[PDB]
Parts: sequence; C-alpha cells; structure tokens
Amino acid sequence: RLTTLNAFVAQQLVRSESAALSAQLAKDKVNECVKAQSKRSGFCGQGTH
Amino acid sequence: KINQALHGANLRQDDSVRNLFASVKSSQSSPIIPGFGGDFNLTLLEPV
Ligand SMILES: *[C@@H]1O[C@H](CO)[C@@H](O[C@@H]2O[C@H](CO)[C@@H](O[C@@H]3O[C@H](CO)[C@@H](O)[C@H](O)[C@@H]3O)[C@H](O)[C@H]2NC(C)=O)[C@H](O)[C@H]1NC(C)=O
Repeated sequence: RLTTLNAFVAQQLVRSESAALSAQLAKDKVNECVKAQSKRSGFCGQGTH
Repeated sequence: KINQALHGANLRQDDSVRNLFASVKSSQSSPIIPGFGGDFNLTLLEPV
C-alpha cells in the first residue's frame, strides 16, 4: 500500500509539473495568438489564422 | 491493461506524427528538378 501511494505521489508530481508547463503554454496562447493576430499558422489556428 | 495502454500510446503518437505531416504538407508546391538553383549545387537536397 505505501509503495502504491509513493508511486501515486510520483505520478501526481508528474501531472502537477505537466499541468504547470501546460498552464505556461496556455497563457502563451492567450497572450500570443488570442489577444493578437500573430503569424503562428498551425501553432494554434491551422491555415492562416 | 498495459498492452492496451501501450497500444493507445502507439496510436496517439502516430496521431501526432500525421498531425505534423498535415502541418508540413503545403497546399501547393513544385516538383524538384535536377540542376535546381542554377549554379547552386544543392544536389545533396535532390531526392533521386
Ligand atoms: C555538387 O556536389 C556533389 C557532391 O558534393 C558533387 O558530386 C560529385 O559526383 C561525382 C560523380 O560521381 C564524383 O566524381 C568522382 O570523382 C572521382 C575523383 O574525385 C573519380 O575517380 C570518380 O570516377 C568520379 O568521377 C565526385 O567525387 C563528387 N564530388 C564530391 C565532393 O563528392 C557534384 O559534382 C557537385 N556538382 C557541381 C556542379 O559542383
């Protein structure tokens, strides 16, 4: 049980840092190609966004 | 369970690779011709 919970804490740390990096990426979209018409074709909108 | 998990991982990584194949595909392009670039010796880039 304690080994299972240790692995659970490990994957929770994994998903926590993944969610943190994903939040950084998400604010990168909302500051990059959402509030502005950037030239990131296919990065967030496919074709000429 | 780990077999269907790795099957799922393989299928989604194949999904990602043909997303980037759709990304790299142009709407229009030109066929590559030998002697391209004029004097530019790009023959290593030539796919023959
Ligand atoms: C553009 O670059 C390529 C590669 O850098 C050149 O490829 C050349 O291809 C010829 C044909 O096989 C090679 O010639 C050989 O030369 C040896 C002596 O060097 C000779 O004994 C062989 O019978 C054969 O003729 C040549 O080595 C090769 N060059 C290199 C650097 O690999 C190509 O010629 C270049 N084109 C232009 C317009 O500069």
